[PDB]
Amino acid sequence: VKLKTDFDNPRWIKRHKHMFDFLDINGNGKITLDEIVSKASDDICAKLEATPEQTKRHQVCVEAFFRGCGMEYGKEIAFPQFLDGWKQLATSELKKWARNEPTLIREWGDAVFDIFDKDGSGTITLDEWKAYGKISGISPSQEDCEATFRHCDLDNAGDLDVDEMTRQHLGFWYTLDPEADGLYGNGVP
Ligand SMILES: O=C1N2C(=N[C@@]1(Cc1ccc(O)cc1)OO)C(Cc1ccccc1)=Nc1c2ccc2cc(O)ccc12
Ligand SMILES: [Ca+2]
Repeated sequence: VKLKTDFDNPRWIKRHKHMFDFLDINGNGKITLDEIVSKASDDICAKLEATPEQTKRHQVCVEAFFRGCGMEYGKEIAFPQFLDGWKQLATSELKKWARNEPTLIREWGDAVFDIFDKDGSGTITLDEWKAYGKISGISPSQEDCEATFRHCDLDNAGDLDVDEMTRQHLGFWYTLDPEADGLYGNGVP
């Protein structure tokens, strides 16, 4: 699996432009870690009835991940600065990856999966992913939810493993792998 950066590639830039706009819900071109964390805890974790240890763990991983791309409490971030912090984040993540250090996306994924299956298999139902796709808004369609489960190497119960999603995410967000292309269907270019 690919480890080199492709930050100058217009396809990588467009992918995170889509996600920035998605985070810029009010359309003014600025986002804050304050909004992101609110979305994580007050909107996603509260709705899923996660435990305080689980909510704190999820919020800790979200804070770390977006501080990794230069966000911070009280700071308004516009897309050029977001994009430049994403080069730094992806470079950090590939370095930790190449040393078998837990990546920030690995740690966030563990925290998300721990909500749906509690502590155990670390696998999620489509019903459970559809729920996540709608709550987080990253994939509010019940149709797009279906295509990701068809794109991923699933297991024998028709359930998705955070091991699988983490591998797909390192391709989909960091290095632009074509078998990571399609991870979120046509819902994220
Ligand atoms: O990976 C996941 N993301 C997201 N929820 C995730 C969570 C997840 C699921 C399974 C895993 O194994 C690992 C993580 O579901 O995909 C949200 C949704 C979200 C944003 C803020 C606060 C709460 C939620 N935003 C982005 C993103 C990934 C890269 C981004 C790159 C960008 O420029 C921008 C956004 C994301
Ligand atoms: Ca905004």
